[PDB]
Amino acid sequence: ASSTTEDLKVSTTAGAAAGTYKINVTQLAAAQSLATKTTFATTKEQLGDTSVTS
Amino acid sequence: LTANSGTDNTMKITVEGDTKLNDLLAYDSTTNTGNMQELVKAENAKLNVNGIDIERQSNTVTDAPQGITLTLTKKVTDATVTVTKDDTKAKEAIKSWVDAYNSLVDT
Amino acid sequence: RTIKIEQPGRKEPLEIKLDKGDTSMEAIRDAINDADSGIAASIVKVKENEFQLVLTANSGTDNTMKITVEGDTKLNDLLAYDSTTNTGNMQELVKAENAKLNVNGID
Amino acid sequence: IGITQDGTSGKLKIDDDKLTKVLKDNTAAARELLVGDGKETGITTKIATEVKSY
Repeated sequence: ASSTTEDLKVSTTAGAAAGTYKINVTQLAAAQSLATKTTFATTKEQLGDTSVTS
Repeated sequence: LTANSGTDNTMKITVEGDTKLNDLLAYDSTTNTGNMQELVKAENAKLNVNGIDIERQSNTVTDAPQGITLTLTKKVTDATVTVTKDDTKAKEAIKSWVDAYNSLVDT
Repeated sequence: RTIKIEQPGRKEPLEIKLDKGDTSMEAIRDAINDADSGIAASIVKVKENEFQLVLTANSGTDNTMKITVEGDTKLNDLLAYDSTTNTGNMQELVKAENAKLNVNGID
Repeated sequence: IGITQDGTSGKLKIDDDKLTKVLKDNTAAARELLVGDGKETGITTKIATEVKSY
């Protein structure tokens, strides 16, 4: 089946039953993000040294 | 540096030994304070179902629903979804099945 | 399993004759589907690691749901519920409510 | 269901409206009719077994 609303969509797989249900979302889903402080003036220089084998 | 999303999957990255990367990668996400800047702080999904509020982090869930997948792009309000049984696919499958017999009899 | 569900709307009460060895949850859904029962199981998502049950064929004071169990080790206590009291072990999305409209200047 | 063989031959003179009205009446009869248990009972199981024998 399909939902009346267009902003959020649902996809039904086999094995599910039929029935109406009303949903509420208070806060939109948020994805955690981690940033690294790699502020170098010139990144063209080799980040790792050639001495390290790995 | 984003491997995935979710507070359940806490990511701890270190360096055993490096010329420059050793000091670069030393940081703990649990303390939320460290050398590296944060673009998006730790935030969790929030919803209200069964008359009960849930702040749990996970965005996509398919275990509890047991046969529905929800894709969200924008915030929604009290969206009502009515599920209706479809039987035309069984109809076409039966029609192909009867056609197989008709072809067999013709042969 | 002995479950008797009655409403004033339908003269014939609903009763199931689930046989031994077919007590699984999916077996219960299959039996419900085979019986063509008015009671339907709608998809209600709370969160992961939670199992839930719904039993709502209709709504309204005209169609009141009287659910009884003749005898069961566990289901007799689980199925005890009164809609009139509005307080019980049976959780709800919204309180007892029906459709509401206005036509001919009358609600 | 409404699966009817031809009067003089084996062609299934299927009644489209009858089959449609029956399947909108109930699909459970179709589920329990030919599928059966699904493990061993059923037309498909015996046909496949006999073809593997052949």
